[PDB]
Amino acid sequence: EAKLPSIRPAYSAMDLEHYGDAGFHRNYSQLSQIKASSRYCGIRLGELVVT
Amino acid sequence: EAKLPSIRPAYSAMDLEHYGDAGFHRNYSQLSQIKASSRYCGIRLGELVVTRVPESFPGVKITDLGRYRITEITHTVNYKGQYSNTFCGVPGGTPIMPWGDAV
Amino acid sequence: STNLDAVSVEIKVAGKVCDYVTMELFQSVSTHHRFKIKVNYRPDKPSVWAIGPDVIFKQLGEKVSIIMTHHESGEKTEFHGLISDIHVEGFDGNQGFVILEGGSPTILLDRDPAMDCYVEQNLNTIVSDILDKSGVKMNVTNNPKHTDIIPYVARYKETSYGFLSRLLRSYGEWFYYNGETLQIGDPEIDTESRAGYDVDLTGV
Amino acid sequence: STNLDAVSVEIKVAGKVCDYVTMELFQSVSTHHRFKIKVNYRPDKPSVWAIGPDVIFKQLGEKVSIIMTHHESGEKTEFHGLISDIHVEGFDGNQGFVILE
Amino acid sequence: STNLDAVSVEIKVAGKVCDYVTMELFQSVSTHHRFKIKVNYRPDKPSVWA
Amino acid sequence: AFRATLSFAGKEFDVLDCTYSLKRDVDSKGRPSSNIYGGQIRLHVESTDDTSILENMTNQFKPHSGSIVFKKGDEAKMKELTWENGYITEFTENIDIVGSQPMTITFVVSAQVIKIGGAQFEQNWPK
Amino acid sequence: AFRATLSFAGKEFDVLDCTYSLKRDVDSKGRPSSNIYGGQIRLHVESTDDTSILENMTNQFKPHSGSIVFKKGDAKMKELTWENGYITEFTENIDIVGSQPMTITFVVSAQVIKIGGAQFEQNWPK
Amino acid sequence: AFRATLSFAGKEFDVLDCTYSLKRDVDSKGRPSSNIYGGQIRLHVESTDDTSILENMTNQFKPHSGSIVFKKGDEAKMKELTWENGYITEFTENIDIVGSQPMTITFVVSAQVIKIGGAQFEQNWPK
Amino acid sequence: AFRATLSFAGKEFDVLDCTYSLKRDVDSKGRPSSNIYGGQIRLHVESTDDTSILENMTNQFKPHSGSIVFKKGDAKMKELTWENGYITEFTENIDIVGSQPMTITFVVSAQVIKIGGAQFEQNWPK
Repeated sequence: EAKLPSIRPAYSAMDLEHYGDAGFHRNYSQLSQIKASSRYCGIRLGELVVT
Repeated sequence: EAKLPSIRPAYSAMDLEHYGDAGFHRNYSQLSQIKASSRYCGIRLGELVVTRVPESFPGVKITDLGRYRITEITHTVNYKGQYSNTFCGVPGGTPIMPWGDAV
Repeated sequence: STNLDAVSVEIKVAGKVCDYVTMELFQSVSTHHRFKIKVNYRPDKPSVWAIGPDVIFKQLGEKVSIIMTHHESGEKTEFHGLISDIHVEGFDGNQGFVILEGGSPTILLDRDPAMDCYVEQNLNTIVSDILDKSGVKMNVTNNPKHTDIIPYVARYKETSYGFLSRLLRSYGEWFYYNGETLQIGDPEIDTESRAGYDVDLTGV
Repeated sequence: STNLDAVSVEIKVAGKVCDYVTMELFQSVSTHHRFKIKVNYRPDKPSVWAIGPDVIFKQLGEKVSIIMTHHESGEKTEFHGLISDIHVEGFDGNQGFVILE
Repeated sequence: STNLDAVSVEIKVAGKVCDYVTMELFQSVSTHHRFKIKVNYRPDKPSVWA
Repeated sequence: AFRATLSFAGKEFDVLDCTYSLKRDVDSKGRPSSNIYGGQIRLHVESTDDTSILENMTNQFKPHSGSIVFKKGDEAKMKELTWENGYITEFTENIDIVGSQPMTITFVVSAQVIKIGGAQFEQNWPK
Repeated sequence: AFRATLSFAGKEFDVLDCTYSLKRDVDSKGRPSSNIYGGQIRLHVESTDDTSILENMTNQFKPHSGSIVFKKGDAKMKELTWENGYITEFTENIDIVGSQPMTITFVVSAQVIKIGGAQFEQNWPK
Repeated sequence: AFRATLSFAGKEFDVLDCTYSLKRDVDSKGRPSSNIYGGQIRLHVESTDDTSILENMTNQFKPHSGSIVFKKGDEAKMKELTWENGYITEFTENIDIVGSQPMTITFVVSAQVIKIGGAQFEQNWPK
Repeated sequence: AFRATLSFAGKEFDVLDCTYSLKRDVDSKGRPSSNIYGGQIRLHVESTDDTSILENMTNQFKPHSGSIVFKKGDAKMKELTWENGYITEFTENIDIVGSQPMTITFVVSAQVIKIGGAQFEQNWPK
């Protein structure tokens, strides 16, 4: 297990739980990703696509 | 003369002698170097190669070009199926390898 | 068999022979080794969609061997590494292809920042401690030249490779991967070959 | 009669005229001036192997002069500098060439 | 019938329609959005210097 | 003699030349490394007082079909080349007042299905 | 007086043209710098009511073999044979104004080709 | 009317065409900037039931020598072009049912030494 | 039959061919996107003992002028003239077969060219 300190002050137990939870999901989302090309203008920023 | 402090702690007189020697040989090794290319796989990383120019070339008396230690090499096979490589070297008596990627 | 190139290259993934289009391999004495291999799928065999991308994605971390042979002189070069990335892609409706990327096992030692300290050990003992809690299978030759005891060393939010690369080089120690083993210390290698301009050297 | 170019460039290395094929020179008021010159070795003359790379390397720290002249106006530009490093190249049995920086 | 491309792009600058040659637009969820437009000046109209 | 007649859009035309091709990609060692692609038909016909090939390219954007029949003159039919689900992708009209053919039309068709004799070529055009 | 006969897919055709070639690479001093590559066979045939070469092409996953026999004057002189090959190019042309009313030209990519005591073979990693 | 004969691998062949060339690189101002390169002989001979040029290209990888003699008048040898230390780097064989020569072979030789009359071209292969 | 003659540097020459062309740039939708550019003149002349055209390209570096006159019946039909021009290409060819062996081909790049009631002018700022 690798341990690091926070890059931001935390003032309760709930703050550090939220801080660690955000760091986990950012690292987990890089396990698998997609890249694609198209000619269709119905793909928009922040939306969901099913391939 | 240019003076600098050490980057790691030293705890005796011999410690700084060894630290200074590594720095000198890393700097002296960069005065002259080689970079060549070939199609021969007998060139291996961390070994020695002796280079020369053949005597059949016009007007050549001195043939020796140097003795080098191989510090990197790249191997390729293209889509037609042909092999080649390129490499770099430092002079063959150097005792300290380059600094590299350390931070 | 006649009609052979000067140098023949053979690639095996998990012990089985690979059918590749292009390779690339880079080796250094002060950095990671890297390879990049392109694999093709034939029209009469299943495509990357009949197999499924996630079944291809389950060969991450497997073994790769590359062996190059010179037929005239009978000289060979060998390399062993691991896979760390996979790409599956296609365009214009073709059957697709796969790209395998990886290198020496030290590439998988460079993905974990942490905090530690060592009190009154030598470089021989510190190296074994880092490699003991690694989880990567490797063989090592541990023979540093500085045998004295260092009162204090600190690892300050760095990875295992980054900490070890820094510490060993500031003491002037050889620290690299020679293709099948990880070397720590001078190997005392004196093996010479001859090369000539316009004779097996196409440029200088 | 002479088919002279609009601008004529002359290069001298240690007081002797240089035979070059390509040049580049960069100048600013906020950084270093930099030049890169490629030197010609004719098939009549001795090559870079007959002379020897270690005898070419004796040119480190020598003076370099570059003059530019505009014939139709009479304008001129002068530069004086020093050599910092040298490369000696050659490929597929060629006689070689030299690049001065 | 009239021939039209699959996707039609219209660019307006301060409410007026723009005659462009090429266009580029980049959008991100964690950085700035950036565009680049090349505007066309015709031989039968005032030039850039006029 | 030899003659060929093209049936298209409910009319018949006189053919002066015709061709079509198929291809596959080949690896550096000669092994095929692709599927069959191609099936474009280039046709050369005599232009006679009416414009109906032109308005199918311009004023219509639906797929069509056609047939070409080849016969040995004295009338014997031997081969018929048909296409289905196609579009006209090139068109050119030539006039040269010198001699030989004075007024001709050349066009190209790209179709999903091509039929000739007992062989067929079908492409993948998903939905 | 010359004749060429192509025996292929249990049929016989009359050949108008035939070609094959091989090549190497050299390195500006004349020294060879690669191995031999090539070996494709190009054929030209007159088409008569039989669409059987085209059906062989559409059968994309089956190799075949063939022979071409050359007869000189009023007896066999040479024979070119291939085995384990595919058809990788097909063209059929019809010209009414000009001659050659109907013709077919195509290319064959094979693993082995043999002619009169010589042979060239490629390696296929299967 | 000329004649030419090629003596290769202990056999005689009848020559329909021959060519060889030399080259030298030139500076932008007109000066030579390199030495002579080239020296490749291209030959076009008749074909028969023997396959011995192809055997030397494929079934053998060894240097060979050869000779071409030119005859003028329908005796009295005109010239003689010789080569030694060479390899065959191209090969082609065509047959045409209609038109002039039925079966021909074309091939190119890349050699180290080339001799013609009292002139000699030698390539420095550093071995 | 036509007779074309060229008056250049106080001499007369017999013309064999002549050309000149102009052009414009066009958008992807077929709309002009630039101005008219071009106007070079290509000439083919029969060589003789005199070498005046060569000395005009090399020995001199001043702009010149010249004219070409075309006669159809014997009468004057058209005249093409240039002013402020340079010779930018030159070629002399000899071929001992026949059909006008000794010939000269050169190209003129002028600022003003005139033919009939038509004019072309270039903007050469000074």
